[PDB]
Amino acid sequence: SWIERIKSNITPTRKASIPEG
Amino acid sequence: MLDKIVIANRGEIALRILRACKELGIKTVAVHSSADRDLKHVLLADETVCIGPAPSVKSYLNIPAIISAAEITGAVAIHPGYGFLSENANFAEQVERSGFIFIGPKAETIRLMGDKVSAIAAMKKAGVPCVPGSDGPLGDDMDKNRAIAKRIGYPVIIKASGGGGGRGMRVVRGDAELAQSISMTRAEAKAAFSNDMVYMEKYLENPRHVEIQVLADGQGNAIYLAERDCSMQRRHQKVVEEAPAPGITPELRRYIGERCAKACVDIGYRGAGTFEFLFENGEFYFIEMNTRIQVEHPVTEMITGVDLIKEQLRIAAGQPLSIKQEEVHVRGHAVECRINAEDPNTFLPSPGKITRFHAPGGFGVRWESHIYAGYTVPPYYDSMIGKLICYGENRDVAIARMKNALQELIIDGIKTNVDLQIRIMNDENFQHGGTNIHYLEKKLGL
Amino acid sequence: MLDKIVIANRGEIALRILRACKELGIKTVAVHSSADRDLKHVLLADETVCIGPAPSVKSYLNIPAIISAAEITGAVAIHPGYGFLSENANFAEQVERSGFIFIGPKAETIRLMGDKVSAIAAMKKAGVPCVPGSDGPLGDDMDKNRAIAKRIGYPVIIKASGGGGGRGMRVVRGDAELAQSISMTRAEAKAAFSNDMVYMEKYLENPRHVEIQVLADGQGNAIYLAERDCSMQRRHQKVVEEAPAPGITPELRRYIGERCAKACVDIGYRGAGTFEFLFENGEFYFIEMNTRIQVEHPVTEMITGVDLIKEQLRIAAGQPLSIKQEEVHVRGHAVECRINAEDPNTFLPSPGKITRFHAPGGFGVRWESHIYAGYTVPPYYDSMIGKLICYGENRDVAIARMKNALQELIIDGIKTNVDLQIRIMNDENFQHGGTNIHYLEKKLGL
Amino acid sequence: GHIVRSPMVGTFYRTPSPDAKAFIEVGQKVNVGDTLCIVEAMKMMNQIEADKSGTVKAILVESGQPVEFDEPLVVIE
Amino acid sequence: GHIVRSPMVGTFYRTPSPDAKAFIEVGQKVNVGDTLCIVEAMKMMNQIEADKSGTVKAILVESGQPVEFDEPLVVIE
Ligand SMILES: Nc1ncnc2c1ncn2[C@@H]1O[C@H](COP(=O)(O)OP(=O)(O)O)[C@@H](O)[C@H]1O
Ligand SMILES: Nc1ncnc2c1ncn2[C@@H]1O[C@H](COP(=O)(O)OP(=O)(O)O)[C@@H](O)[C@H]1O
Ligand SMILES: *C(=O)CCCC[C@@H]1SC[C@@H]2NC(=O)N[C@@H]21
Ligand SMILES: *C(=O)CCCC[C@@H]1SC[C@@H]2NC(=O)N[C@@H]21
Ligand SMILES: [Mg+2]
Ligand SMILES: [Mg+2]
Repeated sequence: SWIERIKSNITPTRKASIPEG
Repeated sequence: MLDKIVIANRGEIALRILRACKELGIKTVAVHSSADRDLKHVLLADETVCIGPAPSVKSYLNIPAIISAAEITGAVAIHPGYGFLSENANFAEQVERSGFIFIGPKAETIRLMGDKVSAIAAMKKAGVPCVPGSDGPLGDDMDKNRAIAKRIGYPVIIKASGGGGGRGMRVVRGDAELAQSISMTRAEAKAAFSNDMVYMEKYLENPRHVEIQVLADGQGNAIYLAERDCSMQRRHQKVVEEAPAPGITPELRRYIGERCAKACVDIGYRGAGTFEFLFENGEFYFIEMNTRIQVEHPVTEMITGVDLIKEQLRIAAGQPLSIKQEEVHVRGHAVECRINAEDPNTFLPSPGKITRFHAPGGFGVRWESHIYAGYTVPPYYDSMIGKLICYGENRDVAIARMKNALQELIIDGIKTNVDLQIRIMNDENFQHGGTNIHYLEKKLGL
Repeated sequence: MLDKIVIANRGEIALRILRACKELGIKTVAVHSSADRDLKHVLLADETVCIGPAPSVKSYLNIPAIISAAEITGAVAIHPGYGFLSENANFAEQVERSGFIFIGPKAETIRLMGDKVSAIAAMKKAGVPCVPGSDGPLGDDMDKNRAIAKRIGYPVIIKASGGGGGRGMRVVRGDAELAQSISMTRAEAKAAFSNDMVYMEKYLENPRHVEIQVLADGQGNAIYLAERDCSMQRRHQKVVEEAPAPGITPELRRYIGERCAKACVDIGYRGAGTFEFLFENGEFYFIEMNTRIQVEHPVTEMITGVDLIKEQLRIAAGQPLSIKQEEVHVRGHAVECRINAEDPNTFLPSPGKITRFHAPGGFGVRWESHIYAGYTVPPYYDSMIGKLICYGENRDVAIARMKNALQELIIDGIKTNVDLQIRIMNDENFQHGGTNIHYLEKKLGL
Repeated sequence: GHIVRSPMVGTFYRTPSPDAKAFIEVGQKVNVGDTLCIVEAMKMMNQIEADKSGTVKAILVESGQPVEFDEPLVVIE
Repeated sequence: GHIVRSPMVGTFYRTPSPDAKAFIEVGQKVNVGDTLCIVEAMKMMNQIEADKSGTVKAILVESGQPVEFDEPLVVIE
């Protein structure tokens, strides 16, 4: 079932740029 | 298309957005607090990020945390749902700074419509009728204030410009309590919204809260999808919402809707919004606009067949409107009932574990909620735990279906306001339709 | 309307009838066995009467018991639903003679259409094409039998006239085993339905089971409501239905619908019935007609918007059809999945208590079932515990909605065919559509 | 003790006639072969025979009240 | 079994610079307060100080791995 779910860690290789300013 | 989006909310709207995403094949990131790890959408989301401790000021109102979750998960949009930061212009511009897509209107649009003093002016400029009132913010010129009150006519209501949720409103009957009422309204506004500005408006005593739903893509197109009738309110907080509004003829419906669409075009609106009007004597009187998906929007979905959240996602993705005005057809009548978790005789929230739960089914019954048997309702957030929308070919069938589906619903372990909904459904005047905004408090009488 | 009616059934259909009765202001009498005192419709019904012990042959098939229950409670109608006594002409005639309206067709029409040979003859008379076959009951003239088989072309199938539920059917490839297959099928029919009459029909290897829904009031009026493609079957039992059938252009729809409506008018049909067919090369070949509301009627209800059971109740009361043929519009696409309490691999029933249960919900998802947390599925009856219908503006939206809803459903304490339904949903060919009636069995790769 | 229950569905009567004496009464005991009550179904007045002899402790139903299958009628101690 | 948990959502880094030395390693202990690791969010490198003096029992998250609020970072004693 979806109640007995174990959190799986995020994929590290995911980049989203944020402006320096 | 959007590669991935962050559902910066919780509860029922989070489930709605997650389910629309799943339908459209969009990857979902469900940001939650440390007490929301148990939410149904959190357990059904692809990726989950704990963004803060239990309190809302530290978890869901934390813009940096939500932006960081979007950044680490590599998302491209953020859906605020309703509540929290949905109508926050700072959130809009701060999300748009960092290269993320804000599923909703522009920051300037939220700023303009976010304060009623400016929204009323814009609507009057656009030809949308507005309630006669102060026509500007209230100052300390008491002589001018009393002259304006005499001109508009008593009774009068003082409404905070940044007010929301029904709070920060005081009804004044005469000059005796005008100054004290203004002072207390300003104090409450300072303590709640960090904005002490207030304005005075005429206090209609027999209106019907009728609101228009409009979809705009921000490219010169805008449509209106029927209306609603939220006249069943308690303390200005809606309880039963239905669409289309009884007694609103197609001529009046089109007359108000086309003007609302033109007004949307005027301000270059984007996404899904909602204009709130007071209906009296066949004349609409604008009061405010909601620059976000509305809590009661499922009623508009069940009569037009148009999924509003998927429309929001498509509009955010850049696609223009795929629905023409002539293609919108109202077929039926939907009635919604908000199921809160509170003491029915004291309207105080009642957190606690839900031991038993059985949602109703049937043909034309929609149950929109995140709860399940064994779900511990947290005390930190609002009391709403679900919505129940029933649809039929006419109002009577919808009401009968609602009455059936309210008995079939079981929620044990917490004090919930289901019996209040059952007794509202059985009320004869409600079955007649067209009741006014003050009817429910009169019925309860206390 | 009908003052009161008796729901001589159990399970999902009993709830469908109870809810339709409640919406119409009709009192309900829920007759149940001794093992069905915890059924949802029994606990929600106005009155409850125990008609016999646990076995079906003593409680739900005991016509005198149901008549007695209708008599003591002062009922004025009896609704059989589907299965049990829905297609029992003896039940119809006895109920009508005792002085209670039978909600369904006349006894004569049940007798006429139940006999598949007479049904095929009447269809040929009325202009409905039929599968080439014996054109009559099988005799002892083996020479004539083999001559006909050679003329039509092998393979051939032997089907019991009074057969039902997918049993009493045998496929013959050549003349070698024709006689033995016929004899054993006759013996099986004697054992099951107490009727050894059998007939031979041509066996189409790549058909698509398409069925038309017809509503006729018995006063010279009859309409057709789209179709349903029940191709996805295993062991001659449907698993996934959908409506309207993919690839059936509106021209063919109007063609077959007009023919079926004319046939209903000619044979004086009354109530709601279904005309099954086999589709191939753009030509339909009648096989049988169901003189009762079908298990998969919700898809038709959801695409056409016509509540079929309420229409049945209105027709039984004598009211003429208020829906014209031009007013029936198909808008969208509905996909239904049957949820059974059985081993997904051994397809054997798995009775037992349901420890937890959380039904799916959301926009455009109907969950029609009678189970709840703590319900003990008895072993004496069929293995179906609910139906799950999902509707969308097209086939792809409906299938995505179905995938979400199946992922969201929890049923523990028994073994349920939910994973099989998910697998069918994920099949690429099913998503493309147009699969033949034998696709599912071949999908198992055995 | 032993509870005799209706074997069918129908109206419960204790007097075989509108104005006559009851088949049995509370108190007075009964034997294995005896009729205790009437369960009318489709104007076919049926009779109920117990299986254990003993003293009739109480009659749990009243005349004219419809009963159902497996409905307790009379308890004999 | 003291656990120090990340105070913000971001990427977990060991070395303050991509080509520098690690802040800590299993074995070598840490005092009551000192830098222990780095979490970067929206740029703006943030250094996670330590609260308990003790031995670094273990470090559970590698460099470059995203961490959420109250993510178990290290175990000390
Ligand atoms: N001018 C008015 N006259 C009468 N009732 C009003 C007026 N303004 C607001 N109300 C009542 O308060 C409700 C909420 O008003 P609104 O301005 O939308 O405040 P909020 O921001 O708290 O929702 C309305 O639906 C209506 O019932
Ligand atoms: N002549 C035929 N050729 C091919 N398949 C058939 C034929 N007759 C029946 N079937 C298969 O069996 C299924 C059930 O047939 P039907 O006559 O409706 O029997 P039942 O009374 O058991 O439902 C059909 O949907 C079809 O898939
Ligand atoms: C047929 O129309 C029903 C008539 C019921 C007659 C019976 S005789 C025993 C019961 N006593 C009485 O007064 N009426 C019942
Ligand atoms: C921001 O622009 C993304 C990368 C910034 C450089 C930093 S130095 C520490 C991290 N290690 C690495 O290789 N890149 C990150
Ligand atoms: Mg409002
Ligand atoms: Mg069939």
